[PDB]
Amino acid sequence: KLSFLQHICKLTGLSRSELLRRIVDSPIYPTSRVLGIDLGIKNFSYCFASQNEDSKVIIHNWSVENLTEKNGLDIQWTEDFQPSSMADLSIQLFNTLHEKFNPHVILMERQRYEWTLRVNMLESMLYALHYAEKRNSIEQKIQYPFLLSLSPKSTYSYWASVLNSRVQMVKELIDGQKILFENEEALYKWNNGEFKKDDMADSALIASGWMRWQAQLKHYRNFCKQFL
Amino acid sequence: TVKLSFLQHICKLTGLSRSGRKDELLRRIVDSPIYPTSRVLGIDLGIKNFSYCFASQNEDSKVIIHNWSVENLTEKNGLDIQWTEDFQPSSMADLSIQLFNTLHEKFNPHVILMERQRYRSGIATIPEWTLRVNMLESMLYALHYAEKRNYPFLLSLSPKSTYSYWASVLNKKSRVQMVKELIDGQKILFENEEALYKWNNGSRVEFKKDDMADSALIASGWMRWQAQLKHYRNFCKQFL
Repeated sequence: KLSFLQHICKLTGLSRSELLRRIVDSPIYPTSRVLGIDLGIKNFSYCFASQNEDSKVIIHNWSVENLTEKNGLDIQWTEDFQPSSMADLSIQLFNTLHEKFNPHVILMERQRYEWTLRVNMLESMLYALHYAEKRNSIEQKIQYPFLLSLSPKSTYSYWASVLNSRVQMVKELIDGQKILFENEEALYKWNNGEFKKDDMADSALIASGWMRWQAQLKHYRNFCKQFL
Repeated sequence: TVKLSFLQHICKLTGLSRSGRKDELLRRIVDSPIYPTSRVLGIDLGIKNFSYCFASQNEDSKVIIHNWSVENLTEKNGLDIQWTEDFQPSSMADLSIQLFNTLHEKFNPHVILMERQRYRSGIATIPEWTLRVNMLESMLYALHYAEKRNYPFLLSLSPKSTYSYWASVLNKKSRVQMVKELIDGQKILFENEEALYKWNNGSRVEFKKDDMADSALIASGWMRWQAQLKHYRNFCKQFL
């Protein structure tokens, strides 16, 4: 049924574009050491997590950082949006994320339309740094982390549909035991913590959502194969 | 008597900021960094009209053009860049990387001057153009500074400084006319006939001459600023 295949795409974050090819050919990405990122400069948000056997999300680190001041990432940068200055921030951030998390997968939402231009610059530089390394890893037959660019608010709209606010959905997933914590530190900051609790909810939704798509794909990838 | 207006004039003649106090301008001039004037690669950021001018400053303080061209990175071009139009973050990184390597291997510059090409409503919409050029610039910068840590100077210039400079020095006059004057006045010479040929012959097509003139004014304009600075730095110290 065409309608059925459309429902699968909506559940796996796939394009409702036949659909059998898109579903079956969907890359099987790693589900451990997943770094979900909601880009920002004074409010950089990331959620580092892994998917366990019970297909539950286990958060290792989760925080919102103001890259302009002292922060948990230890990035020392003076607010200056000139290209050369931004490149410095990009390199520091890029190096720090890998050095600190050694991710298998990096998730990032493309964003949409002066604060947008600044974030877009940071985003573009991170992409360039990443792809220069990915190319090198390909030619050397070395496995390198994946940087997946997700459509604007894709994971948000996905969760909003399965659960019918952002903070509310996250709390629900937490009380629903869909999201666990390896360290108390992350859970505490979520319960107390100055930084917007909304920015924190964004990175968790990105990671948990994407991981849900990979879990779902494992339910229909093989199933759909038989219809080819 | 060290008038403020005179210092502002010097700033315009050296491509420096004209804003500040009568003692800020002095320091700006005197403290302006010293950069090489040989193997200067001027780049006008654009995708379908990427323009560049590679030149060096002569002993006679004359600008010598080595390579000069305007390319459409979407079709077959002189930079030998095979790229399919796609403004997706991953596709742009691909273009930025080729453009980055191709410019370093082909010109091996001592200095790279970057400026955004002048917007034209015919090329694309404001949103699309803004995103495309901002992305290109951003990626090229990241690649440059990443490589650097692993060294050619990379400098962003304001179109205002470039144009403002030539307007006061030559004047009304179009960019093409300014360059034509510079050439006819022997202020800009050519190392090889190829470049000179593109300029004289290439007059057809969409704003080819205009785009080439743009990058030529960027490079030659900046090289002259550095020349004037070799004179004005010591001169301005007098008031310190």
